[PDB]
Amino acid sequence: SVFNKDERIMDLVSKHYNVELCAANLYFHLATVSKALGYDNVAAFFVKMGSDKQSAHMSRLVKYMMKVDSILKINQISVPELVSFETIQEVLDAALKMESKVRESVKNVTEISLLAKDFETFERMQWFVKDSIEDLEEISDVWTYVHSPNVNLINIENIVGKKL
Amino acid sequence: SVFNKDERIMDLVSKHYNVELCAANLYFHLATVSKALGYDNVAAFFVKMGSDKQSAHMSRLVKYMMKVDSILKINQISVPELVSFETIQEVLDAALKMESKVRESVKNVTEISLLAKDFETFERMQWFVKDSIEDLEEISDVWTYVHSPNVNLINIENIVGKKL
Amino acid sequence: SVFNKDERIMDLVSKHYNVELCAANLYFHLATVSKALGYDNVAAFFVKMGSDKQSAHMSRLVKYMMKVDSILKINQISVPELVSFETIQEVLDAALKMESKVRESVKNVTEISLLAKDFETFERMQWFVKDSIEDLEEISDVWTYVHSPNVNLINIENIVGKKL
Amino acid sequence: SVFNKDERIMDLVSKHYNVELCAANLYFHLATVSKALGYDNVAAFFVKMGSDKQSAHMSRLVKYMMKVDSILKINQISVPELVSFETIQEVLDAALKMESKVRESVKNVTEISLLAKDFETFERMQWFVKDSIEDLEEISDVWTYVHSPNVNLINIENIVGKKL
Amino acid sequence: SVFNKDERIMDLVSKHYNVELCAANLYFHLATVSKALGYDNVAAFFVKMGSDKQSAHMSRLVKYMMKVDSILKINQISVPELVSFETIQEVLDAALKMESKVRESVKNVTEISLLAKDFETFERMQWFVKDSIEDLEEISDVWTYVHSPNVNLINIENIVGKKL
Amino acid sequence: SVFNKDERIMDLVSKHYNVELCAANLYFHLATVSKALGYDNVAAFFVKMGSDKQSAHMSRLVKYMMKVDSILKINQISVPELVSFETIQEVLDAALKMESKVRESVKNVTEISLLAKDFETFERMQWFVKDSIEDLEEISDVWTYVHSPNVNLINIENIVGKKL
Amino acid sequence: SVFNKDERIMDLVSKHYNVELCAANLYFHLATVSKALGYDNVAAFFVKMGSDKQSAHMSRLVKYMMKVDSILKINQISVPELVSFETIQEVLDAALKMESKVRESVKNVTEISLLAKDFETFERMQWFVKDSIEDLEEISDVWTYVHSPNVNLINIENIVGKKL
Ligand SMILES: [Fe+3]
Ligand SMILES: [Fe+3]
Ligand SMILES: [Fe+3]
Ligand SMILES: [Fe+3]
Ligand SMILES: [Fe+3]
Ligand SMILES: [Fe+3]
Ligand SMILES: [Fe+3]
Ligand SMILES: [Fe+3]
Ligand SMILES: [Fe+3]
Ligand SMILES: [Fe+3]
Ligand SMILES: [Fe+3]
Ligand SMILES: [Fe+3]
Ligand SMILES: [Fe+3]
Ligand SMILES: [Fe+3]
Ligand SMILES: [Fe+3]
Ligand SMILES: [Fe+3]
Ligand SMILES: [Fe+3]
Ligand SMILES: [Fe+3]
Ligand SMILES: [Fe+3]
Ligand SMILES: [Fe+3]
Ligand SMILES: [Fe+3]
Ligand SMILES: [Fe+3]
Ligand SMILES: [Fe+3]
Ligand SMILES: [Fe+3]
Ligand SMILES: [Fe+3]
Ligand SMILES: [Fe+3]
Ligand SMILES: [Fe+3]
Ligand SMILES: [Fe+3]
Ligand SMILES: [Fe+3]
Ligand SMILES: [Fe+3]
Ligand SMILES: [Fe+3]
Ligand SMILES: [Fe+3]
Ligand SMILES: [Fe+3]
Ligand SMILES: [Fe+3]
Ligand SMILES: [Fe+3]
Ligand SMILES: [Fe+3]
Repeated sequence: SVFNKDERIMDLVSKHYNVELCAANLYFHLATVSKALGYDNVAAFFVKMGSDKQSAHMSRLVKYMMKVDSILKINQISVPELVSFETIQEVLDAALKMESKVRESVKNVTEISLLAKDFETFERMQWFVKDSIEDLEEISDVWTYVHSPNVNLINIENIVGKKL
Repeated sequence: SVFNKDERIMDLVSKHYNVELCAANLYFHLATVSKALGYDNVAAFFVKMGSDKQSAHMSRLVKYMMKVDSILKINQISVPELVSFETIQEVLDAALKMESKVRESVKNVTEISLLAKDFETFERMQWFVKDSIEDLEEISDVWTYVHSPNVNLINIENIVGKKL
Repeated sequence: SVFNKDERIMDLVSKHYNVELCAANLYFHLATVSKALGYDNVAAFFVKMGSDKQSAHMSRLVKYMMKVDSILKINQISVPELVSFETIQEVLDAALKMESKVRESVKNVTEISLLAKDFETFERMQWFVKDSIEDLEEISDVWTYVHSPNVNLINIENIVGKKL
Repeated sequence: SVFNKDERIMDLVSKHYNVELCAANLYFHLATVSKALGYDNVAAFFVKMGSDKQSAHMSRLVKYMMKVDSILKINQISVPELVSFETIQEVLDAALKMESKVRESVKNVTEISLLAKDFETFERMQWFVKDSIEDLEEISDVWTYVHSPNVNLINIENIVGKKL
Repeated sequence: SVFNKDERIMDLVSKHYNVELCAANLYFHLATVSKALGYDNVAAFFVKMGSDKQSAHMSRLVKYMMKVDSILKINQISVPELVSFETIQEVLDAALKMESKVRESVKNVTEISLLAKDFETFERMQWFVKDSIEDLEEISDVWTYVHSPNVNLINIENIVGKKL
Repeated sequence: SVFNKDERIMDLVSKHYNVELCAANLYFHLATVSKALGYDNVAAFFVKMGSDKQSAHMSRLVKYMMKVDSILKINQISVPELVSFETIQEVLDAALKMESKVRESVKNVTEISLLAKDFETFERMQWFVKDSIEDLEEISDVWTYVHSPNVNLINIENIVGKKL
Repeated sequence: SVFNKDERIMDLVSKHYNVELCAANLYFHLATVSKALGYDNVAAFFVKMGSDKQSAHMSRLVKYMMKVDSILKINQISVPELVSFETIQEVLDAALKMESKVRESVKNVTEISLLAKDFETFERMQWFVKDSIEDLEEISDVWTYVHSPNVNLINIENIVGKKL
């Protein structure tokens, strides 16, 4: 291809796609867990988060790879490691860990692409640098609500409903 | 200048500008503290209060000084004395003390300008006499919410969100 | 906090807020000086510049700090050192020196955040890199008008009026 | 309360509320007297005056007291002393005496709040200073109509109808 | 008058006006008490209730009396007996007692007017028979909220705010 | 009259009407002088200032006197002392002196009425306290343009045209 | 000036301005007298007449003088000779005499300008020839109303209200 992208950097872009999809996959799982625990609005929140990963993150990554004629590889990175959840607090713990890993993945691809003088990839990653902050803040806020002392299921449902 | 304003009264107007800016500066600080404590809506409330001090209070004061060809002096009065905050209750304590000082500043400039027969300054201060009541009520209401017995973070966030 | 920002970098962001506020404070002061020297449109220009620092620069900085749960500290950096002004030329000299320092501050935070691999702060500073050019150009253009040979007060007022 | 109002001044504000209510009570009474004497439009005029006391005067007073956390006390001041009326002239005599007392009450609260340096109450009373003129003029004008020489019931009804 | 209403029934209509005004007077008092206790929305609720008594109840009664050329007499019945309130529960106790007395007054005038074959007054009272149920339900609902076990000030304020 | 105004204060109101009319009369004179000196836009500026005195200042004064049943007396105060003008600078000197006198007259009525406890007149003068600043600023601005070093007729005409 | 108007004719134009202003001054005085005598609508009629002299008559005269570079001089002709009025009939007597004099002054300027072959001034006076008839008719009609046998204050007020 005339774009002659380095396969190391493109593999990192592909890996970050798998990390965003791993998050999406986890969030759709956590939506069903949250609902079964009685948290309809927390469940809808996770559906929104997973849908956003598809429509805003994964879509930008696959579109960028096509712009530079590079190949997206899906693999086992995309499948989240599932533990058992007994409380809505444990659900949010897992979501916070996942989104924090998305953010670290963004930072890694951003740093390495700049190191490698791949300014096209560095430029495409800037949207993700900014938006990873937003996504981590959203999950962090809901983690705060469910971990706050002396809150009840209705309190959690009510305030999370205001993020939909 | 043909307006021949007395420098004593104009210095008091300038000082009150610094007091409104001190409040703005404190509120933007308290916004970041509130957010770090987990209170996104209380943080937004403080951003609103500080922005209002800029757009409604400081703007009217500097416009008035220009109408009468007098000089605005910014100085150390504008920099708030920062203590450490560990709870959202301590944050609101500091906000209540600050706005109460704004209100006392308004009263001082109002009283002294009338004493000095500066009816132009007395007239300009009437907006501030009225609005200082509103601003103190707003901060007082949020102080009441966070100090009420047996409330939780979600309760506070929910009711403060209704003031945005 | 889950964002785990480098306090030394976030302190630089907080210091840059104080530099933008120091510019705003100087411009509101220079508005009243300009007006008292007979320059109503130059005064309105400085009101616009200070108001823009509030609504576009300081707002973005405090919003960013809240996104990453970091603390904004206002201090004496925000208070401009005021010299006396006898001419509108000296007024614009002071404004040009101030905005040049704003631009150097932006560059410093941008450079240090990049070197520290704080890509989130580097990304947020890009808006300031671009806008600092604009603000410096605006003040430099007025500096050029008031320092050109053989211009009169009406000349200056008329052309500055076109910038409003 | 953080507003720390002077109870003796706020009691005067509460008494002025009772005076406005005493006027409203008298006007609703005088509406029924006017109607029974054959004066449908004069009766409608008194309904308008009493309704205005409720919606514009009493509403502003209780809103102000709530702004400063002060207590409204209704007492026997609010109950007008009723004499018998045989003519529409006597009806308007009573209304003129009443509204004149409303205006004296406004003046008293305004004067005492200023002397006490309660600028917040002085500011709130300014609307009443202006509007008491209007209300007294309206009643005095109808007084003039019904007391003019050689006028008949139809004359009075027709011209008062134009005030509705 | 050609309407020849019996003075006994008209005195009862006049007395019921005083009872609705007594309720209005109490509710405006209770608005200031509620606000001073920290309940801004409960205070607004009482302002709404008192304003409704003026605009919907008292207005219909004075209009009816004028239709039948009868005289409205305001007296001491209109002045509520004020006790001291220390809690928002005691405030709602007093409101519930007052509205319950309004409803009993409606029933008395309705029953006696029918007994007396005053079908005009019986017909006019039908609006009040229906609406007294609504007003007692509204106050009863807020009484229920403030007396419910384990509620806090924010809970009360939040749910009462939904009735405004 | 039921208004029972102090004729000494009302005579001051009437005198201030004559001072505003004196200013209007001077400005219509100076419009014709400015025009004859070659300054079409300065002439239009004076027509605007004189018309403003009529429609905004004199109108409010005569309307206030009628509200309180008091008598407006026009006398020699209203006739400006005319001197010869050879330059547009002399024209603006006269206008600046005149509007300074208007502002001083406003302050005199305001201060004396307040001292006399004529709160109705003090209230009516507040609009004049505020607007006298605006009118003096307007005339002062044109004075500044015509007195600035090294300006020509076209410069003056162009910038004054922007005020129309 | 290139227009080279004759000073005696332009002095007569300026004198006619003073006559229209004398009428305006008288009418604003008579408005306050009319109001104090109990005639709200007659007072509003005089405000209308005086305002029309300002906006329609005086404005055209000063605009014409500026067109031909001539100078407007206000002098004691503009100050009406006031006598005491005890009745609304005496008020209208004075107004009718004043407007008759305006009409005679129009005729005088029109006549001498034609004699002098000042066709520019003759042309400008044609608007005044026509409109003086209208203004005299208006005042004459109100004179007729207040001087008609057996009319009362309400009669006068009602029909004059139709002219507003
Ligand atoms: Fe549900
Ligand atoms: Fe996202
Ligand atoms: Fe998102
Ligand atoms: Fe948060
Ligand atoms: Fe809840
Ligand atoms: Fe709760
Ligand atoms: Fe949030
Ligand atoms: Fe405010
Ligand atoms: Fe506010
Ligand atoms: Fe409150
Ligand atoms: Fe809640
Ligand atoms: Fe900018
Ligand atoms: Fe800019
Ligand atoms: Fe030159
Ligand atoms: Fe120019
Ligand atoms: Fe009113
Ligand atoms: Fe009114
Ligand atoms: Fe007759
Ligand atoms: Fe009639
Ligand atoms: Fe509230
Ligand atoms: Fe109701
Ligand atoms: Fe209702
Ligand atoms: Fe219920
Ligand atoms: Fe609980
Ligand atoms: Fe609870
Ligand atoms: Fe709640
Ligand atoms: Fe010209
Ligand atoms: Fe003006
Ligand atoms: Fe103006
Ligand atoms: Fe100026
Ligand atoms: Fe020019
Ligand atoms: Fe130009
Ligand atoms: Fe006319
Ligand atoms: Fe006319
Ligand atoms: Fe009539
Ligand atoms: Fe008649």
